[PDB]
Amino acid sequence: METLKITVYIVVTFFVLLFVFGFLSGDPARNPKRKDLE
Amino acid sequence: RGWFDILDDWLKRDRFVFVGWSGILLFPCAYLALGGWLTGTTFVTSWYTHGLASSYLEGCNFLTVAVSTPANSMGHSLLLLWGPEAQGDFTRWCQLGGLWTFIALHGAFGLIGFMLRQFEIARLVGVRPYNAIAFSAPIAVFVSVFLIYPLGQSSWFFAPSFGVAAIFRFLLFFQGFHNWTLNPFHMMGVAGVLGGALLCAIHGATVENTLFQDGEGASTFRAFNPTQAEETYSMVTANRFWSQIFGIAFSNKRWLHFFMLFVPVTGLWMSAIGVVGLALNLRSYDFISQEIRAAEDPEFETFYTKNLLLNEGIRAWMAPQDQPHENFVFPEEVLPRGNAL
Amino acid sequence: GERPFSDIITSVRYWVIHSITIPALFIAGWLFVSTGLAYDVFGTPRPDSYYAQEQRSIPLVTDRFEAKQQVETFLEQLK
Amino acid sequence: ANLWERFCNWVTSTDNRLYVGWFGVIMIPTLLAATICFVIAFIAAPPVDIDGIREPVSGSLLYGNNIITGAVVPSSNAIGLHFYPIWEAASLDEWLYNGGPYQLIIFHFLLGASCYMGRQWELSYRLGMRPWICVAYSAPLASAFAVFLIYPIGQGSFSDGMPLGISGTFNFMIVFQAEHNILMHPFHQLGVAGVFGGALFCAMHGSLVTSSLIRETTETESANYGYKFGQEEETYNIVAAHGYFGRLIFQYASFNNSRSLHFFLAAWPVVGVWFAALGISTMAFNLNGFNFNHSVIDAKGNVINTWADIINRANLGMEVMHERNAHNFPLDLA
Amino acid sequence: AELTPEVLTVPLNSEGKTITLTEKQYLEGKRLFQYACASCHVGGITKTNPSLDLRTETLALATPPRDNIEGLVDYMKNPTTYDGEQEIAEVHPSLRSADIFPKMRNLTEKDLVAIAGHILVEPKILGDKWGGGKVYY
Amino acid sequence: NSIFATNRDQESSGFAWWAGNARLINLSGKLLGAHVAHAGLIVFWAGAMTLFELAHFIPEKPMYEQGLILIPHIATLGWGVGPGGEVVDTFPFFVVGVVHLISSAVLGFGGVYHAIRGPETLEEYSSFFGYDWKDKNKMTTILGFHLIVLGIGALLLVAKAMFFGGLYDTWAPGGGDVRVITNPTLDPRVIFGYLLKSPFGGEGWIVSVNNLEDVVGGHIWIGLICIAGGIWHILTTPFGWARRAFIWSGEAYLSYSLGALSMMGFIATCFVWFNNTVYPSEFYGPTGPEASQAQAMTFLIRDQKLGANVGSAQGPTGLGKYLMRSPTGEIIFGGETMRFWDFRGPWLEPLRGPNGLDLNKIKNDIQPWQERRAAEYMTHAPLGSLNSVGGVATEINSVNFVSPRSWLATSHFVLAFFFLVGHLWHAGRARAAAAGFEKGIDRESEPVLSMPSLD
Ligand code: CLA
Ligand code: CLA
Ligand code: CLA
Ligand code: CLA
Ligand code: CLA
Ligand SMILES: CC(C)=CCC/C(C)=C/CC/C(C)=C/CC/C(C)=C/CC/C(C)=C/CC/C(C)=C/CC/C(C)=C/CC/C(C)=C/CC/C(C)=C/CC1=CC(=O)C(C)=C(C)C1=O
Ligand code: HEC
Ligand SMILES: CC1=C(/C=C/C(C)=C/C=C/C(C)=C/C=C/C=C(C)/C=C/C=C(C)/C=C/C2=C(C)CCCC2(C)C)C(C)(C)CCC1
Ligand SMILES: CC1=C(/C=C/C(C)=C/C=C/C(C)=C/C=C/C=C(C)/C=C/C=C(C)/C=C/C2=C(C)CCCC2(C)C)C(C)(C)CCC1
Ligand SMILES: CC1=C(/C=C/C(C)=C/C=C/C(C)=C/C=C/C=C(C)/C=C/C=C(C)/C=C/C2=C(C)CCCC2(C)C)C(C)(C)CCC1
Ligand code: OEX
Ligand SMILES: [Ca+2]
Ligand SMILES: [Cl-]
Repeated sequence: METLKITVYIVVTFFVLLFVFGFLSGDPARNPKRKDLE
Repeated sequence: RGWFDILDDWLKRDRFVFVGWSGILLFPCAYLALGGWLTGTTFVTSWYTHGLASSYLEGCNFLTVAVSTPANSMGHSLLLLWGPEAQGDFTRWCQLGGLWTFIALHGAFGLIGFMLRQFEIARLVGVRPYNAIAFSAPIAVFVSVFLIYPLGQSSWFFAPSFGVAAIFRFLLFFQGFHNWTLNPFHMMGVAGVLGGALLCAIHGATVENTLFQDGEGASTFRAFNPTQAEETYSMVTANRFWSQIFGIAFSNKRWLHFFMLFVPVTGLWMSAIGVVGLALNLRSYDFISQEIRAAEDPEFETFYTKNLLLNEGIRAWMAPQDQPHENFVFPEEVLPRGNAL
Repeated sequence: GERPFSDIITSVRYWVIHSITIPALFIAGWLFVSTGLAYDVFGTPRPDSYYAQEQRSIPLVTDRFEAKQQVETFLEQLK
Repeated sequence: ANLWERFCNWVTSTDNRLYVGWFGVIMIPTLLAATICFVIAFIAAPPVDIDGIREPVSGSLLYGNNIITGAVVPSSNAIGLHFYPIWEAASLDEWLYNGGPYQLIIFHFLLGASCYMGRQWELSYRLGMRPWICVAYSAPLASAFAVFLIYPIGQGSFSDGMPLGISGTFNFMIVFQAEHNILMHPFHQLGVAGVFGGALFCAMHGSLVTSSLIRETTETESANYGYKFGQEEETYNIVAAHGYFGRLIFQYASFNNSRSLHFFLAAWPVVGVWFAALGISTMAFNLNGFNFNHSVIDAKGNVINTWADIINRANLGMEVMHERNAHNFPLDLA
Repeated sequence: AELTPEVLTVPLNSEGKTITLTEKQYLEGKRLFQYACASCHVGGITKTNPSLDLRTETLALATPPRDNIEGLVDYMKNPTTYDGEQEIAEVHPSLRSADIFPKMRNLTEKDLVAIAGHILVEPKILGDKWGGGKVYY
Repeated sequence: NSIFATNRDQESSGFAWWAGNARLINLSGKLLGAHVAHAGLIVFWAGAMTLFELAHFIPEKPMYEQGLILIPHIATLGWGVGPGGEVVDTFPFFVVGVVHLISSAVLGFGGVYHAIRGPETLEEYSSFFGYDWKDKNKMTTILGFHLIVLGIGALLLVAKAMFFGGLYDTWAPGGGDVRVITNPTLDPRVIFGYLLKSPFGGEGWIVSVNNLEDVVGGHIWIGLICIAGGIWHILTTPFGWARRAFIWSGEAYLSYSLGALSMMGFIATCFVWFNNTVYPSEFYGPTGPEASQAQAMTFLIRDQKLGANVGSAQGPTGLGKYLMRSPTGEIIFGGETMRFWDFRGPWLEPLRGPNGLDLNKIKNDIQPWQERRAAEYMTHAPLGSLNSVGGVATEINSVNFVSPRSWLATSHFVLAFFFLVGHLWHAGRARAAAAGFEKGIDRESEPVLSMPSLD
């Protein structure tokens, strides 16, 4: 059970970092019109 | 240039309220149906037929007023004002429930008249009569619930009463006596109604959000003209959005709107068919295999057996006041109850 | 072909006419109740006419063709 | 050109057959977890002690259910609102007895469905669309939150969350009516107006457009073939439809602005379901439907029943029978 | 059916003398009962001890009898267990315990008479509904 | 002369009347008036509602029987109440109401002045009060001023608790009392440990705070974090990562705050529903969990007095009829209220031992005030109808009661939900307007037409 718990904690943290750093990576610019929004 | 053709001329004039030949039937019957409900909910009791107050005059509010069904002893009497029961006496007629058959029957012919109006206007304007075809579903619901269902039962008493809380009671009666939520025909109706609400919301939202920028104002409603040839929103951008969000999307505008007709109309028609069965108590009440196993195995329990217990409670606790002509006397000791409650 | 409502209900002639008829109907409906005439037209029990003084039976119609006479009987039993 | 920038371009690419996006990075794993667990549990999970009284209810097909009676059973009333992941159990067998799968399934589902709503915003931005389709979807989403999360929070236990099954849903509805008189609650009444009205307006719009299609086909072929995907011209005569609908009622009850019409179609059901979801979410805190029981009494003080008292009789039969072994004291306070 | 003086005539004491309340005294009692008692005694039962109700027959067999005005007024002043054996003002509202049950403070003797008359008139009107519980709703 | 002469129409602004307040986005002077007049409305309501509540207040009824939500807020702060939450002096309630009501005239005055008399824009009149939404330095500067006001407001609570009478402590020895807080909690491991606590049952995140020392010390930290953050934001300007991450416009700033307020309203909904420390049950009524535990206690008491051995009475299912074990072993009340064993309250904790409820304490030490308290709370459970008929849905008319906790939880869940809808609406619009396509797809440059086919 302790191995399962660590596995899920690591997997959940991985995906949340992707979500956060994805939206930090210049997301307003990722549109098909005005690509300069800072 | 006979009187018939002149009368036809006048009926079909373009006025604020189109009349048509259909109006001869529609307008009196619809007016009398609505007027009877308003008269009855305002002034008329249900004391001699149901043991209930049902009017503003007695102290009811909008949620509890009703025109209630006649007494069980009336059978399926037409209950004409000049009939053998009321014998011309307007006051007795009201006390015996004659306003129920009055609203039911004038409402039915009013509904026929509205559909004929749809055909009549479609024929003059030159459009296909699908609006009227779609309207067969409301009529099927009304005819099966308010007419066919009581005709199969002992009397009009068990039809729905025309009231807000009275219809709520009808819902709960159908759960407890008929186990109507288990009926596959009701389930198909639920899917049609909810799928229609879904379609209505998704199509309206898709159009409003794939609009073309045909104006400069921040209010996009002004950038549309009824006689423009171009579509006001992008079907191509709508198809790519839904194909990528959901996996599939509409690509044919005509199929999309035919499907918006098809889904709720078919659902209401399916529910009408189940209610015809219930007119005969031809219920989807049980699963026989579940009952055989539960009878023999007191540890077998499912959400199915759990719901039967609640129906059994509904029946025993509501029947005496709900069916007063039966004179049910259920001593406390026979009432089914769980622990403590 | 018909005249717009917005001109009718902003016109003086409309308000002259309807400042009379509207209160006359509202007052007449008021007296329909307060004179008690509503109870006798429709047959609705007044608060003291649901039950005789000591009974708790409901006066329920139990016969199709004698229903008129049954209701009259029950009204008589209000002494 | 570096690895992270190529990944960001793939994630947000408008060329993938199914759009992923940053919401999809959360959505895809959680919906997969919820889906696989649900399918396995619906087929093979052993009975669950829903109400905490060592009286397990059978929900799965292998343990004697059909499609209609089967469910994933909510977790035990002994667990309440406690968080019960697999690793908090001494064993899978313990976890199954107490309804663990239900919690794993709904939590992953609610997460995944919230991201589904974000994903609808996100792709609409990548495509140059206007943004508010996700707003329409917030109405069913908030409804799922109400029956799976908010109502348990207000009642103190996930054992009073809606079961994941057909007949379980009916049990939820019946018990809800007994304990809150939801039928007499104006927010459920607005919800009925939304879904009834949405189905009406759905058929109405479908039948009008369909009945004003412009003749582009012979009678031996589907009229659908008279429309080509992407064509610039409108495929039906809206002025003809307005001329019909106006004469059907009166002229000024009929839209002729297509943008007002479709906004009305979006608005009516979305607003009604918002109130349906708010009915469930506020009845979670026991502000219940109207109570007119014994509201009408006569000159002596006899109770004169109305239709509201008949409803109350039915409610009582549900109240006394539900969870028949779970109450020790006279009031079912939660 | 009307609320008549016969209806409003209730036992004054155990000896058998009777008092006749006024229509307004009954309605005042109903209001004070709601204000002070209904939270536990709605409809004639007792939510914190359902074995004891406020039926006239139950009150008749209390010790001392409580099926008359003076017995009820005394109960509201100095409540006892059903067998007379124990005083319970510390857990039941009374003038004697109006310091811990503050809603009793503003009550006067004539208020108690109103509450008592309501408790004795209501089963004459409602029958088994009074003290009957949910079975009779 | 002309109806369209002013800039207050669609023709001039692009916005229809039903979005009329969007015409103010770039009129900083009128926009200031809109805000200040609205602040007057808030202050007006707080004042007039208190006087209504006081005018309708009968002090020997419990507050929660009288439909009060503001007087309980004032009483909680230590004004007007003594031991056990008895009302000893209604005059502080009167003062709060009056002072709010008078001040609302000041705010309405300035609001109406700035809205319909003063400069319509502020940027020519003053470089200080004027602003451009795209000016990130000015925006963080105004944000910094307001952080400072908020920290001062947090510290006013600390000052009332530590130096101006104290707070009402439902947990205070002897049935609860007003108490001065002399040792507020300052250890960050306690204060920020609340933040990292699970929100599920038995833990409850920050809704679990159960003593005034943690409350007071929590606002000492919040006040300092706020004054330090306001200073940071006056003296700095957003970094590049922040600049590249956000949409910088007036509608976007609004949407961020809508999301913030939505979350806070959901948190308040649970606070009032679960917490009985900063929402004392004396004032607000028992919580749902509380009323349910109190029924079990009520009947354990009744039946033990009749001679039942409550510790060994086996219930119909095999679980203890009065007492059972929680999943981790604690002795707890039996029945459906097994779900509510996380409940804690001053009237129940004396019977609690290391293993949970103590059978010896249950047999010997139950005082009459506990019996009284459990009976009162069980009969005032947070259940009632919309027309204020108290009790379960099947109850008859008689008792006119809906718990304040239900009124406060439902209202604030409804508001929190619509404010999340508002967040999604304005957030989506701010993004589409910044990128340039909030009015529709440009027909000549439709992006989808330049994309490869999916299949
Ligand atoms: C115009 C549309 C319309 C329609 C379709 C109806 C229909 C109905 N009404 Mg309603 N009603 C209407 C208008 C209408 N009404 C109006 C305007 C009023 C206000 C006065 C009413 C007031 C009213 C009351 C008070 C009642 C009804 C009732 C009814 C029901 C029974 C009718 C009946 O049995 O008559 C039968 C009569 C006919 C069919 C007449 C046709 C006879 C033809 C013309 C003879 C043909 C003979 C042939 C040409 C030549 C033979 C000659 C020979 C000697 C050689 C039926 C549902 C009853 C009801 O609802 O009970 C519940 C009832 O009590 N109606
Ligand atoms: C809190 C609610 C609130 C507030 C504070 C405002 C404020 C404002 N609105 Mg908005 N608005 C609102 C709700 C509100 N609105 C609602 C509900 C709608 C939909 C109906 C609108 C639709 C709308 C439109 C279409 C427009 C505005 C405009 C405005 C601005 C100019 C108004 C003006 O010049 O009128 C002048 C009005 C008068 C001269 C009549 C009397 C007005 C005074 C203020 C009444 C105050 C009475 C009060 C008792 C006095 C107290 C005095 C006391 C302190 C001594 C102003 C800042 C306008 C704008 O944006 O300008 C660019 C504009 O075009 N609003
Ligand atoms: C935080 C908000 C809040 C809360 C929790 C309460 C709670 C309470 N109030 Mg107070 N009050 C409030 C705000 C609030 N009020 C406001 C804004 C006013 C000024 C009108 C008042 C003026 C007031 C008076 C004069 C009285 C109360 C009273 C009460 C008590 C009885 C309530 C009742 O019976 O309502 C009945 C319930 C309703 C009327 C609800 C109707 C449904 C609403 C309107 C739907 C709202 C929908 C949503 C907001 C809009 C969505 C639009 C959509 C298109 C997006 C209860 C404790 C009474 C009391 O007991 O005093 C001691 C009393 O006499 N209140
Ligand atoms: C908080 C919102 C706010 C803001 C940003 C402004 C800003 C402005 N006002 Mg407005 N105004 C406001 C509220 C506000 N006012 C209120 C509440 C009233 C009613 C009293 C007015 C009535 C008013 C008039 C009649 C005039 C202005 C004017 C001005 C301009 C010059 C003011 C100045 O330099 O004073 C200098 C600074 C001071 C005098 C400092 C005073 C500090 C006060 C007295 C106490 C502060 C303590 C604390 C922060 C207050 C807490 C209150 C809160 C708890 C409710 C400036 C744009 C002038 C203008 O329009 O120029 C053309 C002008 O003639 N205001
Ligand atoms: C209303 C209050 C408020 C607002 C609107 C802002 C707004 C801003 N701050 Mg400021 N700040 C504030 C108060 C505020 N601050 C206070 C009180 C302090 C003192 C501590 C600071 C100290 C501060 C610093 C040191 C910095 C900022 C910065 C900024 C800018 C970047 C924001 C950002 O990226 O957040 C988004 C948050 C993140 C990207 C971090 C990850 C957040 C995680 C994932 C969320 C987890 C929360 C969880 C779900 C729920 C809470 C419980 C949890 C604690 C367990 C933005 C303009 C940055 C800046 O540009 O300064 C000029 C910056 O460097 N602020
Ligand atoms: C392991 C095991 C066994 C698991 C089993 C678990 C289990 C419980 C299974 C349940 C079984 C189950 C499915 C039961 C349901 C049975 C049921 C009640 C069936 C009803 C069947 C029936 C005949 C009903 C009659 C009424 C009827 C026809 C209903 C149809 C409902 C329906 C399909 C509605 C459509 C809803 C829907 C999602 C539409 C999407 C349309 C769409 C892509 C729009 C997008 C879009 C919009 C635009 O606006 C534009 C412009 C474009 C371009 C565009 O694209
Ligand atoms: C809950 C906090 C109560 C309140 C409020 C009122 N009563 Fe009560 N009542 C309660 C209990 C638990 C009991 C039984 C106590 C015992 O151990 O015997 C009672 C009993 C009575 C009786 C006796 C009934 C009988 O059949 O003997 C009477 C007459 C009575 N109570 C009257 C009464 C009045 C008038 C109240 C409002 C002023 C009132 N009670 C409030 C619980 C509670
Ligand atoms: C029966 C009968 C008859 C008939 C009668 C009639 C025809 C009647 C009518 C009647 C009517 C015709 C009535 C009416 C009424 C109405 C009313 C009573 C109304 C009310 C309303 C209201 C109250 C409103 C409200 C509202 C809403 C709804 C929404 C909006 C807002 C408001 C709030 C305004 C005859 C003789 C033939 C024969 C015998 C029998
Ligand atoms: C802008 C605008 C608007 C709004 C406005 C507003 C919002 C305003 C506000 C205002 C306000 C906010 C006001 C206030 C006022 C107040 C006052 C005026 C007060 C007074 C007081 C008094 C007088 C008192 C008295 C007393 C005392 C002292 C004691 C006790 C008793 C008594 C009560 C008697 C609108 C929307 C309309 C529209 C247009 C625009
Ligand atoms: C007073 C008090 C206290 C304390 C408190 C505290 C200390 C608090 C704090 C709090 C806090 C400390 C909070 C925080 C929060 C945070 C947040 C809320 C965040 C958010 C974030 C966001 C929203 C982001 C987003 C994003 C992403 C993720 C990506 C990129 C893009 C963006 C940016 C959008 C206590 C309880 C002890 C007790 C009572 C009293
Ligand atoms: O668990 Mn499901 O259901 Ca809501 O009340 Mn209580 O708990 Mn149970 O009883 Mn009724
Ligand atoms: Ca202009
Ligand atoms: Cl229980």
